[PDB]
Parts: sequence; C-alpha cells; structure tokens
Amino acid sequence: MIFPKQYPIINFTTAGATVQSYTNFIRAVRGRLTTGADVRHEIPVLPNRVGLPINQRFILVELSNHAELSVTLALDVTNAYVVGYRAGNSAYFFHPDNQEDAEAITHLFTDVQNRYTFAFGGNYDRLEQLAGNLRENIELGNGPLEEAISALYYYSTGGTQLPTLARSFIICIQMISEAARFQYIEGEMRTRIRYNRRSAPDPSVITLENSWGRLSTAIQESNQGAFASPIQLQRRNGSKFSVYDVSILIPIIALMVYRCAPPPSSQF
Repeated sequence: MIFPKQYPIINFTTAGATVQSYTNFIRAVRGRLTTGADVRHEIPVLPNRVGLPINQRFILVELSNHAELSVTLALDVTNAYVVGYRAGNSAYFFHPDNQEDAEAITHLFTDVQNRYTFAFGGNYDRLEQLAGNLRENIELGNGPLEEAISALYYYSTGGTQLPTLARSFIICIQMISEAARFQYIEGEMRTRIRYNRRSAPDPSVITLENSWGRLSTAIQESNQGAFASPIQLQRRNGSKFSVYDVSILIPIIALMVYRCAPPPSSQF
C-alpha cells in the first residue's frame, strides 16, 4: 500500500528554455547523482552498485512541454542512464540486463495503474535499429526534446509507433544522461539552445558517448594521471587523436562509472 522511500524529482521544461534553464537543470541532475565525494584525479565517481540500497538508487526527472503534457524519466544513479518512464497512468521499463536490476525496477513507479517492460533494452545499439536511424543522423536541440517528450507521452494512450518511440529515447538519453556525464556534451546542447539550431551530433559527441566506460577504467587505473595505454578519441571531422593523460579530460568529462577501488584516499 504506501512504501520504502521516495526518490528525488528534478524538473525541466522546454517551454521557455534558454542556456540558463538547461545549465541549471544539468547541474541539479549532476548534484543528485553524486554524493559529493568519491573524487578520483578531480573527476567524481558515481556510487558503486554493490551496497547501494534501493531507496538511494534512482533519481526521477520530470520533463514538461509548452502545452502542459509531462513525462517522468527514471535515471539510475550508478551510471546515470535512463531505465524507464511514466506518462499518464502507465509506466514502461527497458528490458533489464540482470536479475538485480530486474528487481530494483519494481520499486520505481509502484503507484501507477499498468506497468509494462519492453522486450528490448535501452542501449543505443538496439534502439538505433528500432528508430531506423543511427544517432549520427538524429537531430538534437530544444525542438527535438519538445518532440521527444510528446512522443514518449502519446505512447501511453496508443498514439505509439516504435520508430518514433526509440527515436525519442535516443534524444532524451543524450540530452540528459550524456550532457550530465560530459561537460563537453552539455556545451554542445546549450550551443543548440542559444542559437535555436537542431542538429545531429558530430563525431566528437558520438565517440565520447561510446567511450565513457573505457575513459572511466582508463582513469581509475591511471598511474596517477598517465593512462596505462592511450585512448583514441575523435574530432568533429572524424580524425583520430590519442590522450595519454587525465589532464586534457578534466574540462571534458564530468562523472565516471565505478570500475575499481582506492586503499587510503589521500583526498581529504
């Protein structure tokens, strides 16, 4: 009947969004996923999945449109990714990847009449085959979120269509999970919101997204800054360059996934 703790809700509206709303929303989202300090070569690490108790596990994110229809996205605090959403009176969850998440997800919107888990998961790789379009060709900006939100909401009432429902999670994930993971991808999105542009991510956005767990291991294993071996990254035009060091990435990456552990901390 009622229940084992409420999760933080952070709000954003695309209604009169500016570079300010957007920034203020992503720093509130960065702030609720990291409990301040497991800070490793200046970059924060997000909570380990192992003794993290269900009531500390998610964050809820309300997204509302000009024309007052809203969606509630659930983010997993341990890797900042979208696990599912609620619109109306029904809730949709992506297909979990394991038994422990299958059951953290039963805690999530337990007060909704109707609850469905997709046969499919939320990784970009399955979701691009559903949308019919690679991330490289799907446009980002404020207009794409206004639209993403109406589409995740009419999926409830049956206004449906999978190509379009998977199109809109690709956009909600990058405009939120990914702008929060990287200071770089939040600047790409506010450049689109300042100037009223909608555009697809270029190749520096896409490799950064694909590399967020490789950079996280690389940085946790660094011999106090130096990467055990170089990571190849990409420029907006497609070129490949390597990073040998954490330095150059402190302005670029905001949050890291936990891959391994300290012994003292030296950070006080």
